[PDB]
Amino acid sequence: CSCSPVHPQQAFCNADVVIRTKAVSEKEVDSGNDIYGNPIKRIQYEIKQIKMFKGPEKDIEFIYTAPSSAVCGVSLDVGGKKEYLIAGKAEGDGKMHITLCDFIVPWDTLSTTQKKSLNHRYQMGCE
Repeated sequence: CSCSPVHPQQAFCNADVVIRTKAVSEKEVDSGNDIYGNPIKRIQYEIKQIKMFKGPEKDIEFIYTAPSSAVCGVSLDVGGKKEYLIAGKAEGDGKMHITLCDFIVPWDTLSTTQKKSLNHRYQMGCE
C-alpha cells in the first residue's frame, strides 16, 4: 500500500497489542490478488516472542503483514532488524494484524513519544 507511517503517538493509541517480539521466521501465505490484479500475499511473522508490552497475555508468535521489503508492513526478519513492539489493532490471540501504516517499530528506534506511549497500557487517552 506504500502507506505513510507516522503518528509517533497515535500509533500506540491505535494499536491493541504491543509486543517487543522478534520476527525471525515467517510464512508465505497467499491472499489472492487485489483490485489491481496483483497478488496480495500476507507473509506471516513466526516471531520468537521476547517481550509483550501491551496486548494479550499469551503472545502473538504468529503475526501477519505484507511481503516484500514492506508494502503494507515493516517486513521484519530480525536478521535485518532485531525486535519490534509490533502494536496494532491486533486480530485476537496467537495472531494479529500489523501494517506499515499501523504502529510498528524495531523498538531500537522509537525516539520518545513512542516510549512514553509504551508505558501506557493501551491508548491511555493519549494524543
